[PDB]
Amino acid sequence: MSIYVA
Amino acid sequence: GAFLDKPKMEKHNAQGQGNGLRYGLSSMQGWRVEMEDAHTAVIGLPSGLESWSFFAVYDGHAGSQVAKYCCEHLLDHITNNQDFKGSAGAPSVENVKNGIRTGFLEIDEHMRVMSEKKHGADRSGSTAVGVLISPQHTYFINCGESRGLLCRNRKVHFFTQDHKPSNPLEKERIQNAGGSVMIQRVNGSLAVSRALGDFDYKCVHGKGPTEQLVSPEPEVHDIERSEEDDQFIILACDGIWDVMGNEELCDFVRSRLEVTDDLEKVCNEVVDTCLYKGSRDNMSVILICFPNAPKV
Ligand SMILES: [Ca+2]
Ligand SMILES: [Ca+2]
Ligand SMILES: [Ca+2]
Ligand SMILES: [Ca+2]
Repeated sequence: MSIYVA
Repeated sequence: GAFLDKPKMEKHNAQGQGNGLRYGLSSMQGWRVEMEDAHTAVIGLPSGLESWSFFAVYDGHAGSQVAKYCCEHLLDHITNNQDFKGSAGAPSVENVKNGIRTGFLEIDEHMRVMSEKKHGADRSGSTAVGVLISPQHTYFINCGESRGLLCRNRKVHFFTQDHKPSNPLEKERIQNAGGSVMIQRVNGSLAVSRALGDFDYKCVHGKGPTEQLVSPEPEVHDIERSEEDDQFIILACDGIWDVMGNEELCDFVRSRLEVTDDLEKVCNEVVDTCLYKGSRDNMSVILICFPNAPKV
């Protein structure tokens, strides 16, 4: 996602 | 946490008409814990631009403040600056394109001052995709990874270029600014390369505003209108495009516009389809139909 990587 | 255990499927819809156009839109939170999208839909702008319309989708991240501010003021910043006006009669194509660029940089600068004095944990940002429509031209505006698409003569006629950190021009700016693209993200964190806000990515000394790690500069593409062949425009965030292709979505909407003239419904169908395909993100879609769009 934009900041969440997983 | 990024996701809920059960998706929030409630849809917000809006629609309107004027200047020969009709629009519908749908917004849904889905599997995300927060809803950070915002949108702008206006038919008829002020001070002599009554025949003009503007539509936009804002995909916020790290909060919804920048997105919300953009949805409330981006249009004003675009039309009120000297570049957009170009002191004469009506703005030329060049005036509009320069005015849009100035609008983005100015609202960004303005937002920077306000996020400075009233300091806080609101380090949000927002991408933007939209279209400014005049009697003679459709101006596609892109800043980020949402995407706009135009269907003309039953075909995909144009669609914006997503701004990805790994695209050559982006990676170049990022590296010139002393950053790097790691695991497809700017400095390994933000998966966005162009956006308003994200001021922590805009403090590079010796670099202008369009040379920072994240850029607020939009890409503007003017398209002369075709009264006969222009059918519709779809604006949507990557929550939609991550799971549906240009040709696929275009064909889907063109097909649905033969069954119904309810644009909110068609937008709801797009959103639900993407949700059922597995999209776990917020989703916002605006559908603007021209006089010669597929008819029911
Ligand atoms: Ca978002
Ligand atoms: Ca994506
Ligand atoms: Ca998104
Ligand atoms: Ca309705």
